[PDB]
Amino acid sequence: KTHVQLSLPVLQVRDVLVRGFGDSVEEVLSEARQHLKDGTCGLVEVEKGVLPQLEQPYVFIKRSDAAPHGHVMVELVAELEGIQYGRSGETLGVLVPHVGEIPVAYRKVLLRK
Repeated sequence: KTHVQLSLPVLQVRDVLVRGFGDSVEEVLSEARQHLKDGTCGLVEVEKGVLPQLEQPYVFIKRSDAAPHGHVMVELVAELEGIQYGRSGETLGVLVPHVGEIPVAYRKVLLRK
């Protein structure tokens, strides 16, 4: 399937134990896609002071369209030193490894895979 319905646990930035996916744009996108498939991916909602507490490169989920079965259609965009690899809509948040942090909410997304 080109799209996959996922429910992403929303984590508080200060609870996050593994603050990024790796050390290159290509690696973080690779790793983010693998974690999304494996159900080991969390979402941090971006506000003032969140991104400096996480590790670059960042992986964003961005709205790709204006929402089947409650699932917002999203795609992945990476960012390193203020340059983004991908073009998409509004940020729903920044992806991180999920290693058992207690979420505050769930974000239903349809991921272009």
